[PDB]
Amino acid sequence: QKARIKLASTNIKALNEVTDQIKQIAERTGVRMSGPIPLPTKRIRITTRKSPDGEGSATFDRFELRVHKRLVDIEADERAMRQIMRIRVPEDVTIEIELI
Amino acid sequence: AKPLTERFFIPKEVKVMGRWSVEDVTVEDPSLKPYINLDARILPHSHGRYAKKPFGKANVHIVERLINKVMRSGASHYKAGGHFMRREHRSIMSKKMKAYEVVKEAFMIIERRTKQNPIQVLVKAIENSAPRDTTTIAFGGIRYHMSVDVSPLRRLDIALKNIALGASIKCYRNKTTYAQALAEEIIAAANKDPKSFAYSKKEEIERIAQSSR
Amino acid sequence: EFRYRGYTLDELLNMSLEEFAKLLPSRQRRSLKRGLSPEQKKLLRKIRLAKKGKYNKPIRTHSRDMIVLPEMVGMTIHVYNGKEFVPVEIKEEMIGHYLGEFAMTRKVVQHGSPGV
Amino acid sequence: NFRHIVRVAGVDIDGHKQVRWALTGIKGIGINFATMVLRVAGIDPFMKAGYLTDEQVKKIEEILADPVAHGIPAWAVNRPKDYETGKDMHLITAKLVMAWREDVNRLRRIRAYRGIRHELGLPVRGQRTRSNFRH
Amino acid sequence: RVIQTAGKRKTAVARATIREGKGRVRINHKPVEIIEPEIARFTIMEPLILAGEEIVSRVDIDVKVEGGGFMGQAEAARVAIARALVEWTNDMNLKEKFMKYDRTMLVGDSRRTEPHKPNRSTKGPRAKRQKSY
Amino acid sequence: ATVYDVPGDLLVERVAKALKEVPEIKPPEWAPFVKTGRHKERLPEQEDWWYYRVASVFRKVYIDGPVGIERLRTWYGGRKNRGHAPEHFYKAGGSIIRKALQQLEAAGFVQKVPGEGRIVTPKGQSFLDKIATELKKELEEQIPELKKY
Amino acid sequence: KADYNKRKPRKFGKGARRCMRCGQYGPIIRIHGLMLCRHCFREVAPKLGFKKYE
RNA sequence: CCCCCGGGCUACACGCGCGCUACAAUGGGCGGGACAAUGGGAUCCGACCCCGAAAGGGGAAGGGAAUCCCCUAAACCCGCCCUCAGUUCGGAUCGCGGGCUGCAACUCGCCCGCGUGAAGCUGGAAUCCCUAGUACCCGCGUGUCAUCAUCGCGCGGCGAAUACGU
Ligand SMILES: [Zn+2]
Repeated sequence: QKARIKLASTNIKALNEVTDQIKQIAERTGVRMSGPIPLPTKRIRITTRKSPDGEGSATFDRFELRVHKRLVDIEADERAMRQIMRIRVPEDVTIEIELI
Repeated sequence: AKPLTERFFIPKEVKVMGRWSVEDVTVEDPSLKPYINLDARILPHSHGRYAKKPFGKANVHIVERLINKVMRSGASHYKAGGHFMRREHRSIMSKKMKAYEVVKEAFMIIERRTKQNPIQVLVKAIENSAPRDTTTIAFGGIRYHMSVDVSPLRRLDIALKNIALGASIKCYRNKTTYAQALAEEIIAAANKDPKSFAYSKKEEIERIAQSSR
Repeated sequence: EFRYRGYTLDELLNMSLEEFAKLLPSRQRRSLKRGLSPEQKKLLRKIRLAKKGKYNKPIRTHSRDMIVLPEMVGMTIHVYNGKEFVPVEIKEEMIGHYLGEFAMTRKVVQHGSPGV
Repeated sequence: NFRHIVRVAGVDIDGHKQVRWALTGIKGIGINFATMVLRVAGIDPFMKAGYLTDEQVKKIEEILADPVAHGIPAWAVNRPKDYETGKDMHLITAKLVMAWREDVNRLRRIRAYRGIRHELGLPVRGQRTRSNFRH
Repeated sequence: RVIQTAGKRKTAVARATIREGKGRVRINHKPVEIIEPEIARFTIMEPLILAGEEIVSRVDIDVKVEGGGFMGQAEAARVAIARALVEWTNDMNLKEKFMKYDRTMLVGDSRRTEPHKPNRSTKGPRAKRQKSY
Repeated sequence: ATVYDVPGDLLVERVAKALKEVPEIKPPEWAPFVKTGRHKERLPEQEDWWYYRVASVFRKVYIDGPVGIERLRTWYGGRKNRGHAPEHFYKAGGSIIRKALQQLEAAGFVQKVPGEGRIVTPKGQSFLDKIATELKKELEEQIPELKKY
Repeated sequence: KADYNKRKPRKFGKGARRCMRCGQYGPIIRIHGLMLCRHCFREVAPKLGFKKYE
């Protein structure tokens, strides 16, 4: 009877946006939500050598891509889904919803 | 084997390792009195907290300093007793447990053989192994080998290093152990026997210094 | 008399493949179980033709990872080393070996005198 | 009641040492094979040698003559699947030397890579001979 | 009543719980009197020996500690135990005693590892290969 | 009174001394001809090492159960001398652990949860706790600080 | 004639992976389904979103 | 220029740089007792059961990763054997056998067992790196990768000596 929402993004602006949206929805309406819950940030590190040749002292570039993760549970009302599915979902955010 | 009343030892009073007191110990050199820490403790382990501060070594218990000296490999980049002592994989480097135990056994032996407090013994040994040296000074263009006096803190460092090196010497590739060697060194230096590396080098250093006065 | 692990030639010849492979070492057993290949099999056809009649020419090949079987004894096979086809006459004591062990690639080094 | 130097097959081993370590002075026997043989014979390897009864020695020899029949798994043996007979066997010193010799000589007799390396005296397996292996 | 405390030492975390009892102390289900080695046992029991019998024979303490080595675990447990005792007693003589003895009982230790850098990263940040020119 | 109030050394020793009366626990055919792992150099020196190994496996299934064979392998493995190459950690062998656990089962001291590991039974629990009670009564003679526990 | 012009479909080895930008063979970042040489990745990383964060 | 087969870059009287292992008791072996972090994971990680002495083999829950897995690290502690010896130090080289990856393992791969058992007894002239959770000591992950790490990039464990100068 509860629906679970997973949010993933490289930017926190869109995340704050979507989460405040869902909070306003579930507060103006009568329906319960647990969260939002911050999951551990997932970072991808790629370390490579600068030089295109083999001469000179060796120096290394450390490149890092960060991914933030949020979780919510929304209680799965009918108006809930109808008013949640139609929200501005920018392109820098990935959303996945499932049932329990 | 160690008996159980020694393998599982529980202290009740504030005492070095729970066994040996300090109130009956008395220093006599007014130069070294203020740098020989005799605070009542149970575990001489400071976890490297007093290194950054310049004079932070006067707050460390003598036993902890000795343990840290004993925690060594020997003699690299210089010869001691005639030869390099390089172990490099069978050395107790960054292993304070073994040095703790070595010092404990040595203290036990000293107590057994002397019927006194090993801390008093060690104090007199330091007093007798601390040298009162020469260097190179330029009075303008020209340089001379001069004789200069020494400070108490460097005296202590010298004495402790020399005692530990004497032990590492007498335990080198021989049937003797490090604890027995350390006890021998300490008794010898305390009763002023030339059998001791430390008393020997003290006398040699003062001898040379006397020349270049 | 030659005996490979108790058995003679005339016995190894009539023995099967799965029985013979039990006598070899692990490596050759694994190879011979995983199976031969088109090249190796064309060479086997050539050999079976030559040992009786039809084939009246020398047997040359690039196959060096091929294993010496009892059916190959009594023949001469020219194996490539990278530059030339070296003749190898296969003796009974070769059983269980690769043809490349009897055809070397590099020459013996006879050193001179250093330079600058 | 301890013989100070006992005389076992071919070799006059030292009695001042334990049996497991004294038997080690024989070519073809390590500490592990020795422990095996002693556990089969029923002797305490952890005891000072010297009280090695004649019958104990004879039983050790009985075993060393044919270990598999007395147990001794075929995978703890020196020469499994002998090239000429099968018959997993364990040799001590003499046909040991001679068997090394015969193996190398059969490798030379067919003109193989390994035989030629043995002849010239160079590394046999795969090593890189440019920086090390200096006579 | 019950009280809970915590302690940190590099990569190790300890949680202690104190209540009324007889004088028992357990670290990961086992008594502190059979903790090995001696250098860790004395570390853990130094605050108890400073507090004394008339205070420790009336409480029971249980510590769950995980992460980062036996010496770190022992230091963390020592810190937690000192804090729990000081709070449970709300006594200031004990706090003065502990501070004059060692102020890292109640205060923690902030030191962590420095990250490693190239030219022999494995060894450390400042260690490097040697040259011979 | 419990396994947690005494050390593992004396307890494993005494448990191995006591397991010599259970007829379902007997060394197998190949026990005197093997090492305990590839990380080992020489094979065991004691003649009654089977019982010590079984007792340790038993205490481990008690403490850290439910547990299977690979984790016990990891516990019983160790460091290796690889020659001129540097040292690495390697895991132990499995047949010894399997046979030990099967024997303890046949004796009715452990059981397998259908899908995750093996646990002890009440009689095994009583076995261990009685032995520990004996040992603790002995130790209290020396360490009077253990009486309160 | 027309067969001896195209390469076999290798499944493993240095000759089974190219860089889609440069065409190189050897030193290819393999991490997370990415198929780029170290040079090309170091050139186009920010446009994919990687940063300093050191 | 573009493709296929076979060889070579792995050749060795020698001179050098950087390292690994040691020349033993501040230890070797056997059996017992403890204690992490970083990262990664679809024909991928593979718990759990069964075979196998070992390496490895047959099934297979779950897991697209705060859920499952890689993962009970070593140094350390306890007891017993060895007691200053080219040895129970050291471990190169060689023989027989058993396996994995892969279209293919001789040239030219990695692992396991039994045997074999070479130099080396602390190192001249000269020279390198290191000011605190630093240096020394210990092991692990990841990159490369069908298979192969004495390397690079990182991770934690134990943890000092000296100077606050010229
Ligand atoms: Zn490119």
